[PDB]
Amino acid sequence: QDLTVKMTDLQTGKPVGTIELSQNKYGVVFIPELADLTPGMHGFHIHQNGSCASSEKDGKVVLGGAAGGHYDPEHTNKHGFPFTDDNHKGDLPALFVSANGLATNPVLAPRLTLKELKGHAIMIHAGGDNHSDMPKALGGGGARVACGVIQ
Amino acid sequence: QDLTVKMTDLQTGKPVGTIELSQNKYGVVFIPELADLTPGMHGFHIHQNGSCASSEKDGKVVLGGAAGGHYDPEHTNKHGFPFTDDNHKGDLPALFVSANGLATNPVLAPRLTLKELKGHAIMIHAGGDNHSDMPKALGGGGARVACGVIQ
Ligand SMILES: [Cu+2]
Ligand SMILES: [Cu+2]
Ligand SMILES: [Zn+2]
Ligand SMILES: [Zn+2]
Repeated sequence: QDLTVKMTDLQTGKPVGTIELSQNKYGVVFIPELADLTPGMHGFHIHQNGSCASSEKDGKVVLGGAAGGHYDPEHTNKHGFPFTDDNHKGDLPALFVSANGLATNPVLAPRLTLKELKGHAIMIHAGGDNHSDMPKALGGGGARVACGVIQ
Repeated sequence: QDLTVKMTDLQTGKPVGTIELSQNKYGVVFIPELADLTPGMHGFHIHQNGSCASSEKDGKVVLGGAAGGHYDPEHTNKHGFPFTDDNHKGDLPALFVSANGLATNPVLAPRLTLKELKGHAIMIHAGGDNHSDMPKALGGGGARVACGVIQ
């Protein structure tokens, strides 16, 4: 059981690579093979709706907005760590992008399973993720730069 | 059950911060609060001996050498991922250092427990960690830059 997800830059509309999802004894592993991203730590989460289309919010366009909020089947309404149960189950460890703009560092999500991810969108944000709604909500990820639908 | 470990730069001999270890349902969490480190991804592992003293290797001095190799109670003799069982149980996820030389991104080790860590050394390497003995052994961490004994 292994799946590959195509990731696309929402700003340019061009592909940036793929992410392989595999199931193992300790949870779901996300193995990235991305490029053309800004160096640093990027917010990385699974979102509710399976779509990367835009959305409208008070007159302004929201790239990746159709993806909705963070996957939260427990209805926790809080953003947190990948190893805490009182927050979005869609909260994954932050995504690392090297100096050359490449991301190849695999991350583990202990609270997730492969079967429940189908039909959900994988998001990559511009900012990082301190896994808290403070000082900024949703860990401070801000804008959504890359997105892909898990099918 | 929470422990704090003092980390010291092996080259300068000066402290660089602390790392808090806590036990949770999914494993051991390492919460770093370090500074004065080089930006980028650093190899991060638990070593066999509880010491950060130097060692001698074919006439050359080895900073942090007294720490021995990677914690490997299973005697796997292989270096790998934190979520694979056929490799050093001391293999942790790589440590991220921001542009300002600070490391505050918590990491999870699903295969570890707090009680077995006492008496072991926590190591931070100069290079990164691709979690494989190829192309470079021990994931390519190279020299040991920071070390601390878990007591
Ligand atoms: Cu998100
Ligand atoms: Cu090491
Ligand atoms: Zn969240
Ligand atoms: Zn190892």
